[PDB]
Amino acid sequence: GKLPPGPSPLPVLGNLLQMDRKGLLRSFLRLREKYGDVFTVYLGSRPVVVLCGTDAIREALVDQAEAFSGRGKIAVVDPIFQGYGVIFANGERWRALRRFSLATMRDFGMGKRSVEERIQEEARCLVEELRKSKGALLDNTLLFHSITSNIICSIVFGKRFDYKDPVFLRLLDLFFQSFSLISSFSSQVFELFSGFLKYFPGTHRQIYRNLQEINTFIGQSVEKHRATLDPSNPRDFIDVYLLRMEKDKSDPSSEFHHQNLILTVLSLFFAGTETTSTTLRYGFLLMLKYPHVTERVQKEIEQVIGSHRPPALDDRAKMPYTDAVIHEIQRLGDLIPFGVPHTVTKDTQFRGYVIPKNTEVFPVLSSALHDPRYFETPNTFNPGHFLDANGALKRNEGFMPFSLGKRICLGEGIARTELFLFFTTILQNFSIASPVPPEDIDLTPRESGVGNVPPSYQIRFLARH
Ligand code: HEM
Ligand SMILES: OC[C@H]1O[C@H](O[C@H]2[C@H](O)[C@@H](O)[C@H](OCCCCCC3CCCCC3)O[C@@H]2CO)[C@H](O)[C@@H](O)[C@@H]1O
Ligand SMILES: OC[C@H]1O[C@@](CO)(O[C@H]2O[C@H](CO)[C@@H](O)[C@H](O)[C@H]2O)[C@@H](O)[C@@H]1O
Ligand SMILES: *C(=O)Cc1ccc(C(C)(C)C)cc1
Repeated sequence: GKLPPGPSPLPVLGNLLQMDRKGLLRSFLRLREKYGDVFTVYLGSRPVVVLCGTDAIREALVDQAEAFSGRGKIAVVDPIFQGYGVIFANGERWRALRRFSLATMRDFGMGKRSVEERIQEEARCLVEELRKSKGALLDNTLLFHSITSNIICSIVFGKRFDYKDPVFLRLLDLFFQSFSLISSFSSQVFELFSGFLKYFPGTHRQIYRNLQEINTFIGQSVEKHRATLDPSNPRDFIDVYLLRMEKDKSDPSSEFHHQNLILTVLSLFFAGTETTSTTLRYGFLLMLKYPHVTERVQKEIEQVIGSHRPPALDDRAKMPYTDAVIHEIQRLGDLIPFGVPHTVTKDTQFRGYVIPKNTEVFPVLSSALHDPRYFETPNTFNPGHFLDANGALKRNEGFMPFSLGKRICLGEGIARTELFLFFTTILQNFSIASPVPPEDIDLTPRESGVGNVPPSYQIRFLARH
């Protein structure tokens, strides 16, 4: 019962504790080189198994899906962490989230328009909004944040907001705008001894100002909903949930309920949506750099959709190249380098070694996204990574931006639809330009850490007509 090959732990300080993305990337390439695709690294009295590349990951997530279906444990004591962390600490709860979203999506087509439809509409308002700029230089960051969020809003709150609407413009900041944290060793030391640091450790100071403001909007939205709830005609996710806890009314569990709800929506709302908004953004940075490929995309749109018909989810199958560009964008955007960690639910043999129950495993997705065994030019934008001999779309075995297995992204589908419609629509209507020349656009992600996010950039949308 030996774990896989690995380096030597350093006691309670950290052999490699505190390294930065670049330093670790260097360390990671070495470890993988020293031990292979499956190695063990030791941290704070615990071993985490690291899976590298297409094969190792697939052997784990897919060939032994259940064994690896455990989600990384989260152990801390706080107020905020306790109440919420618990709600989703269990693996069963995660399943419950899926089980509800799929069934609800199936049985309750809520509001005279399907998902693909609400996205075709949002794109339509985007094209309407993009003209209101009249060819100026703006930052897609907020726009792309708006459109992708509106979708989650529609499906959950039963409506979409207008890009200028304050209730929306402000909610967008609550979730997506970054807050700088200012501290100094001096101040930190003072806080620790007399700081009541146990009370506002790290980021709590900031979150609570958003958390309270958010818990408010939801809380009051749930309320406006519950009062107009036609039990024969639900309108959105919230109604369909209200109808469920109408039995549990006359109990104080409602406070527990409402809280259950808030995170689910935020977790659903921000992590998926933010990732999608970033993917789009990154997508257009690429589009600027490689104008050649941007043209083909446009030319193809023209041969299948034309200049007037709004693009639909059915064109994706008749547009192999544009679909290939979107795969590449996801492969290179690579927003989740290490990927959410797993925990193996039982004593699991793996390539001969033995990973004990609850041994946290890291499926490094980036190592697959860039896996040389599966991509001709692993670090170069190349739509050919996904096109067969006859210019048709072949699947690449190493393409897993949404991870794999039982634990795959609950929004993988809804996301890819957003990506294709938003992309083809924008490009069917507008032409893109930037101050920077393509050959000087740097794609290198600003990498504060824990995720790839592209550098800021201006962009110009020109209506072809
Ligand atoms: C757009 C690009 C997106 C990417 C690259 C992405 C990626 C991922 C990854 C890597 C995971 C976890 C993988 C694992 O547990 O092994 C995940 C899980 C999840 N994602 Fe996303 N996601 C995206 C969009 C979205 C969207 C739009 C939503 C909307 C709700 C969403 C909601 C979720 C949820 C609910 C899970 C839970 C996984 C589980 O059930 O255990 N994601 N996603
Ligand atoms: O058995 C095959 C059937 O299922 C597919 O439709 C699924 C699709 O998988 C898909 O359209 C959807 O699954 C999505 C489940 C998770 C919800 C996605 C997001 C919705 C918004 C909030 C966040 C989650 O549910 C549909 C109905 O269950 C096929 O596309 C259908 O044509 C077919 O009837
Ligand atoms: O995330 C995997 C998921 O996407 C789908 C979409 O059909 O995979 C297929 O479709 C893609 C988009 O065009 C291609 O990569 C390819 O045609 C195919 O693998 C799902 O079937 C799958 O579960
Ligand atoms: C974008 O998808 C970032 C992201 C990935 C995964 C998650 C979960 C798995 C829900 C914590 C959040 C945000």
